[PDB]
Amino acid sequence: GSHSMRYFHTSVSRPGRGEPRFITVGYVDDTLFVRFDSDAASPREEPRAPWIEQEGPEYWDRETQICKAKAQTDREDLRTLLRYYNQSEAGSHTLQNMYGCDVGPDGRLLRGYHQDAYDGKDYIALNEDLSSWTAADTAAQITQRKWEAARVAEQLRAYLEGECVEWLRRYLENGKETLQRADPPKTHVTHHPISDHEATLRCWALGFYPAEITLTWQRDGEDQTQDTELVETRPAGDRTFQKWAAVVVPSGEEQRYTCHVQHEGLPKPLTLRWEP
Amino acid sequence: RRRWRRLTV
Amino acid sequence: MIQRTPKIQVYSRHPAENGKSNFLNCYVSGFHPSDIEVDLLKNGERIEKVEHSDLSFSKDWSFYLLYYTEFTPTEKDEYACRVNHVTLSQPKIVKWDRDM
Repeated sequence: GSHSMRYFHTSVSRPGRGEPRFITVGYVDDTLFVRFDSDAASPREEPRAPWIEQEGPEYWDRETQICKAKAQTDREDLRTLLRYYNQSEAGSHTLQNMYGCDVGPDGRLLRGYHQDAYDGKDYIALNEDLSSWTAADTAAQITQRKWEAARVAEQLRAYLEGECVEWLRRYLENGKETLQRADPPKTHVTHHPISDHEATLRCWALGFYPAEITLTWQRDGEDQTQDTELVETRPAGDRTFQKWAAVVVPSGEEQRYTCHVQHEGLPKPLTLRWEP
Repeated sequence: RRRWRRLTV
Repeated sequence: MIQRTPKIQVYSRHPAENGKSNFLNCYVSGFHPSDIEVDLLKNGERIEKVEHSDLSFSKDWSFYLLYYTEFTPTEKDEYACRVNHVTLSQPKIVKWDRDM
């Protein structure tokens, strides 16, 4: 299958309440594996998956120094961005960075990413070519000129095509028991009377990994997208995810309705119905 | 593993 | 500055069975800015020592967090999640319903 690695970073300034808080996390696919929080006492990057724990002290030292450096760059960048947007020093602002790579079933690079946002909006992004930039506004154009002059994109390309892919391949092997296992949804349909005239049928998908899933209702083989309540996929807290889809049905018509479930972990897509 | 960010905005 | 109000779901890790230990989750997502206050409530009162995930965000930059605690559902006990955010004039309370 195809896989991804991402590092997410957020600094939030808090004028009059010390230096910004900095939090970064790393994921492979939908699995958190490392974390760093600047407000921890003597902060270190820490493992959050079993398969990364085997990395040696030199790995944790380098990671932690990278994280502390990123917090420091962010502090300077938050100051700079106040100037670029003609903002007062009184308010809290946010700086976000994501980077990483996608690989295919063969382990080859599919796409690399590096993008920044200020106050929840795009600032500057590396394009898919890993060679040119998209600046969101005239402020980010100042950054773009600075980063073009310094050949930043060339550095990112080298990381994203090389280490990002190589280390992701390493993690997928070391974590093969979990990262390369899809857990199918456990599914069932429940029935929730509204009145003597209608009831809700709710189709449940529980315990699945990764998070990607499709849940639909049909009535006599026709989709019911407009009349379906579909909740956002949500974490269970044990690596897995949950989702449900619900439709309101006239009393006595329940056997017309089928729920359809597609997920990577299932031997075959499911068709389920309410079973009194 | 991560990369170092080197350049400020 | 553009702000986005949290989506909120309150739910259990496993299907609820009265008298059986479980986890109560409140998942907040789709919000900006990141500062947010979340309580889990048992019969109206704040549950102590609730844990949460580390701040992360989606492709559109909006934030998400999971707050959670171990709990043993019963017939009578009422659970809820209370959320405050700058986008809200008063705190939002969402009741736990074992069928959602």
